[PDB]
Amino acid sequence: DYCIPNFSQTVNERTIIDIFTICRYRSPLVVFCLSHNELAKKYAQDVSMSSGTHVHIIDGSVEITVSLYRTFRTIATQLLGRMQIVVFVTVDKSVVSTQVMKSIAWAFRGSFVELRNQSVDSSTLVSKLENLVSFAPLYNVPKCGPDYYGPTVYSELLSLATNARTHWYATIDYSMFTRSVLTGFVAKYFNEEAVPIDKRIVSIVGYNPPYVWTCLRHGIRPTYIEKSLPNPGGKGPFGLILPVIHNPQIKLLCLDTFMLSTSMNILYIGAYPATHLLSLQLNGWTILAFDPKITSDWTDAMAKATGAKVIGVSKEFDFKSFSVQANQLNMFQNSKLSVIDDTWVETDYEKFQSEKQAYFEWLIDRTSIDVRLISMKWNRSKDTSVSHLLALLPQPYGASIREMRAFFHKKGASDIKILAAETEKYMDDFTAMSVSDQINTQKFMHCMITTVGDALKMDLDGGRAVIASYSLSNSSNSKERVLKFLSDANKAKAMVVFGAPNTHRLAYAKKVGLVLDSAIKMSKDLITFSNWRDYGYSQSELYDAGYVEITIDQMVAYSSDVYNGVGYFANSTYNDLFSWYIPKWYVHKRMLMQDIRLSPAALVKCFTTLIRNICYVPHETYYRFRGILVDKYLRSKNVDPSQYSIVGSGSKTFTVLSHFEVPHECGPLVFEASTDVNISGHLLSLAIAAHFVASPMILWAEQMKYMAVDRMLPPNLDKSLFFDNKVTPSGALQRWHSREEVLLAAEICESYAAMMLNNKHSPDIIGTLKSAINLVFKI
Amino acid sequence: MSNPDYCIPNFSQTVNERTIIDIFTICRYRSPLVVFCLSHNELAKKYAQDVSMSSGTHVHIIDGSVEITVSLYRTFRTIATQLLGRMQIVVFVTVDKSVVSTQVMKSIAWAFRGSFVELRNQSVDSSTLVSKLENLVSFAPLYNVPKCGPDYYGPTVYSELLSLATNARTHWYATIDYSMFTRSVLTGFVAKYFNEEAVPIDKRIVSIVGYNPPYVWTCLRHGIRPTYIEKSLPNPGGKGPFGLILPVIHNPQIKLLCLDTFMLSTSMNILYIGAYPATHLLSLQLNGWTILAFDPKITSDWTDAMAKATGAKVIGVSKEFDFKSFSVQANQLNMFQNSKLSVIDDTWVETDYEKFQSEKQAYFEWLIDRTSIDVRLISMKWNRSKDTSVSHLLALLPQPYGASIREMRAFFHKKGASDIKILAAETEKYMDDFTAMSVSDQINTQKFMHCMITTVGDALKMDLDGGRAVIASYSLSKERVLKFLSDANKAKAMVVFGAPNTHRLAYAKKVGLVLDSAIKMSKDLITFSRWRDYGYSQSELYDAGYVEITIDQMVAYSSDVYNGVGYFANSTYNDLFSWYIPKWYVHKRMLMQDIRLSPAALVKCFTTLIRNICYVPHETYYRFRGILVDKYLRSKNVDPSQYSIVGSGSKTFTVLSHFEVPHECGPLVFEASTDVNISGHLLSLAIAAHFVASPMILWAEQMKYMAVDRMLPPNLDKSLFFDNKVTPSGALQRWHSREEVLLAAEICESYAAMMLNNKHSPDIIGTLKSAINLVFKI
Repeated sequence: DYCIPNFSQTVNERTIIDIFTICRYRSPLVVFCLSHNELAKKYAQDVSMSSGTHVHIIDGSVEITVSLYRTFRTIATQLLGRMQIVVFVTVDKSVVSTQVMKSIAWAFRGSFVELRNQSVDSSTLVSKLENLVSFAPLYNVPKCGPDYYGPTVYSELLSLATNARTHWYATIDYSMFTRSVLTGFVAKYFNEEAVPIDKRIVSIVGYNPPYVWTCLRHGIRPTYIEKSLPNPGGKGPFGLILPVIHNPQIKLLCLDTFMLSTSMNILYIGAYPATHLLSLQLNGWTILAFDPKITSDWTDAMAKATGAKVIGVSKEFDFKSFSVQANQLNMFQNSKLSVIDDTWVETDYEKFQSEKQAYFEWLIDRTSIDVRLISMKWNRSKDTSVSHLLALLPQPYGASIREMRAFFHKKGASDIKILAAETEKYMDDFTAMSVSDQINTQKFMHCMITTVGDALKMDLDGGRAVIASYSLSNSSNSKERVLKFLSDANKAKAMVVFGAPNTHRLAYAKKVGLVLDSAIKMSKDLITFSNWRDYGYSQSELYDAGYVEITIDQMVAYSSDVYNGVGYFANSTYNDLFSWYIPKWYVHKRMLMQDIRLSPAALVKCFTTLIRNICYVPHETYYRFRGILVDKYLRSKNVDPSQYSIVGSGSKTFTVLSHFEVPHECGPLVFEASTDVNISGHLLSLAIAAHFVASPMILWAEQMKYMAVDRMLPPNLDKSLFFDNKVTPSGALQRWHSREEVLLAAEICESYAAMMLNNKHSPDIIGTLKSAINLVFKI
Repeated sequence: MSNPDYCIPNFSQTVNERTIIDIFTICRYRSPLVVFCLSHNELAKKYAQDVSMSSGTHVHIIDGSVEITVSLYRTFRTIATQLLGRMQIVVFVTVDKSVVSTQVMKSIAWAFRGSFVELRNQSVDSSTLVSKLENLVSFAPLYNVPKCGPDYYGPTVYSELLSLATNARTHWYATIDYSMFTRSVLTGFVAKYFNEEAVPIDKRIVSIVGYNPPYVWTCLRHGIRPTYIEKSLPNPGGKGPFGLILPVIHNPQIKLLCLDTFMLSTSMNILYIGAYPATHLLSLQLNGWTILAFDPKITSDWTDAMAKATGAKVIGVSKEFDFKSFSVQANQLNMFQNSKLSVIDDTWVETDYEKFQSEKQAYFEWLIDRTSIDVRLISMKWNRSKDTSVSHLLALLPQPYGASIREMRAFFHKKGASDIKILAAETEKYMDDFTAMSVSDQINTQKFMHCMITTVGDALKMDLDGGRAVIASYSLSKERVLKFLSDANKAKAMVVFGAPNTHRLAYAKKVGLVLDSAIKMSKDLITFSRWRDYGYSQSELYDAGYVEITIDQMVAYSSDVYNGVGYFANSTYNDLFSWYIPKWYVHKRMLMQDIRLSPAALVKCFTTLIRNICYVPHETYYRFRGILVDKYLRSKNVDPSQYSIVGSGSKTFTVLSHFEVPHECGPLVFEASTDVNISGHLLSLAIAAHFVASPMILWAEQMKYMAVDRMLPPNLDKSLFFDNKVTPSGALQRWHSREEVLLAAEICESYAAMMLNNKHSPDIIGTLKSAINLVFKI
């Protein structure tokens, strides 16, 4: 057509595919804190000159709030540029705290490195700096999380031996990150609501093994809810006696996180060193730990890292004293207790186990202590009767070890004979299985923290925390039934976190040709994932049921100061097809004040900037287009053109010359003479972003409703978290927009999307967002 | 680890034919840079923050906190990797002109395909300075100053982008505008060549092979004179000896530029009567011309100003011309004895108009037959209501940029008709025809004016002695062209050659970018939409003694004499063409690689884009290079125990014992206990040559020169060498051995296959490889 701006020739369905593809790269940021400005300048220069990385240094020559505003307003526009961004922070922790800088980093989907306590020649500091240059545009610190345990090994990218290649499972890794963030969000909910620690229990709807680890990394305990529990096939009252069949410390973590979910109080026999426990948060736990190798230092180090109360005893455990007053067990009078016995001996092992067995058969029946679970290593060459045996299981990461695990329980079999030949044949079979099938037997231990019941009918009193997705959204539950349950959950002030495929995003991705019918099919909202049937849900359906979408980014930034999960490296198209939702009562209670963790900053400009770059849209021209879209809408509503003057700038869409009104189902929009109207630009931008990734739009709209007037900043928040919004002399968050300015934006949203994407937008996506906005502003 | 789909780096899932299409598309955006010089650093920081925060533009400030050479090195090594990022980049320069001069900074800017703004020494409140600064924010990611050129005159009007009246849109004709930019650059290159060769001003004449109207303007903008060469002349169909009496049928200055640029082609000496104001002439370079200007409106300031701006020697006389005094010692025509002279007459009259014209025309009939002055051509306005006979007149022509005027133009000449009567009813019927036509066909009347500076003949037969300058493409049989080019290089002539690049075009067709409906090709014979021509390759031209140079390089090399137009968008169509200059000039003047002659604006940006897409870490990239050399040495049956692969940025491998690799430019010889670091820039230039014209041949010749340290040329600002290592002696440090270069050429095909997931072009690599082997011929 030979004109600019040009959407007609630059945006087609293949451009849209490429935008989807670019969305896998939307987390380019590293935030790197250190105390040595000349060191920062050197590695800034080295990485930008060698790899093109965009580098910023917040060094304190500008006031911290203005530096953050300038730096991250710029970065917000560049997140779809497919170039790494590194912000070095060299001001002292007194100028901007670790927790604040971490919150900002994760709100922008970045990696976070805090090394400001290091001296200039720290070998760790120099190493992490040199890693910037070596790996750019990648970096080996995860985004939005301290740790990572998937198959990607960055050192393998440097080795000729390994062909300078490594593993990359974006979808699987982002799904683990998501489980982690959802757990971290519940932990942040518990902490904000001041829930007592023994009540920090979350119900996982549908069995989902990684949550045991993520929960215990956050100091909460999981329980699984299953409709029907299959019988494992083995012996005993629950069929767990011989049922039918990359953390380096995962063998210890598998058992210990499970065992830690059964009781706030633990007898740990053979505990030294228990290094894997140092990564967990165990505030509210008490650990009585027996080992001769234990020292006073190991005790204090263990309580300092985990927050648990640790009683460290430098003795062998006394298996011959059948007293509740022996082995210091006194502390657990009138309490719950579980017992992790890790002990073993290389000689007379069969005898040692017999005496332990007799002891545990006694211990599980105490009346002054409510003993929940006891685990013991089992390796027996003879036939042996056992009482109170609930389970006899293989070790899921035991590999080819010949050892089983026995679990004692009040509700076990009263008596059973364990034939050594059957166990030996069982271990023959188990050790002969692939590593995966071995690992997937952890489902046998998790049976013991699974409840049977219909999640739709569960008791939601007392602020109960629940995490639910497929087991609620699958075809077997009607949408009508799920939405009533959710509406009732929000009514009860429960915390059911709900996730589901987003109907209109998925239909869009198929429409432009990204997703093939071979991979995923849908009929209306009924979805068939290839390699099960699911119901998609939309934002307006859920808002009517009292639920507000929140992004994974927002959840982890919100949870940043309690978060202890994993991060991620790549974004994933498949995960982006899903949306997550939290109850409106919690949003109104705690999220109407938009600090950076709760803001759409990392989505509100990067798609617009990408499209302006592609389509040759100058900065001012963009605002002229917005004026022109408002002009066309006002004419379509038969407003006399003499009543308004289109300006089309960034601060003035139009000026009102004489009073007029536009009819609208959320109360007539009213424009008074001699006023300037500045419609809400961020609504238009979020409606574009909502075509490609999960959207913070509904949460943003609720904050926009709240922000018709100045609002005092919350007292207990660091005010630097509000850097991205204007604050008044009086110290209040300054008003944003009138309801007229928001709803007018909602009214032209469809025309704006048609403009920006060359009429290849999704009318259905815009429509569901418009409905939700209209309900937000309902009169 | 078997499925590469779940491994990084990853080329198998990330690079398909559609990825290749998108790289072609991104090349249209490969000129993001603005260089803005101003003397006020807080002002620069304000607009840096504003453009960065609002549009994401990447901003640098060179403020003199760091030494200028290191600052240029840090800023432009960074920028070089980012040129395909599709985000605007702005370098603010606030040091003084004595730290980095205007001409140097302009050279660097244009080498990186940037716009250049010089506004240092303007006051902090200058309205022009503020306006241009505000334009950065308003227009980002676009900018309204052209790239690689001060001026622009095409359909794009940036102010229309801010107008609700104009729907906030404007015209965008990338190919047409980039073709005009290219004509302008080629002219500028020839003007730079004349200056470096110290050609006498009056010999600064270029032959344009094939009629090409815009070159008259571009040549006069650069103080050089055009002549066209055509195989055949269609008969003008008019009266007079040559048929030029009545032939058959966005510069605001264009009406006056049209005649005056032509007239300035005929003679280094001009008598201009009725000259005031002559504003349009201030845009020309006229050094070596002489202008005797007669007008009562002329003052002392006007003469001083015209000489300042054009460089011409200007003698302005505040009288009316004495048209009645038929003496060469009258109107100061004294100064023109034994000289060539043309006359431009703009004097009109409202009363006694025909009477005034017969007064002049009887003076020009006397002047045109002189003998102590060589009078070449005289132009005057023609508007006669009754019949006049006239002597010594070659052409009576209409004004091509005459919209609907009644007046015409008459040109006197020695070889014009001796006597001819001009009847009023003929010319009245003629002008009614002229007024009737569209303006598009009206302006094309230029062809009759341009006949007077056209010679007929076979361009391949032309006399090439004397360093003769020629611009030649389409109007220039493949074997015959290459022989003539070969002979032109042997003769040390300056024939500048351009042609479609066979293998780039074939690649663009094969991945699906350009359709068989727009451009067809059979081997190297191309059918455009209809006309046909041959594609040429870089090895074919090197064999004929010619070296590819890019348009970017030509304009940066010529920056200190350039006075042409810039551009805004790059163009896929134009990028299908390559331009070439004779090897003798390359060896004489281009073997020392300052930034203007460097591949810096293409050697990194494609590699970086691919590494971002394909998840290739910086150090992993050098490991891949080591692996590629490992695979190559084994396929040559070199025993692995003779070398040890390192694969870092500075050591590809270590030689354990002496070995040799057979090579047509070799053997390649490797001595025990030495480190080998192959040329990385050869590999990345080979990728870049898939998509745009290539500096690879010029680079290779410079690389051959750089096997040892080389002292910098003394007449050049040393800051132009910022991008390469310079010794404390003041020498350009050596780069690579011939082994390290040729090893890279040897693995180049496997490198392209790796980076592009086997969707590269073996023929592009092959023609580059063959040309490099010829550069390094033993």
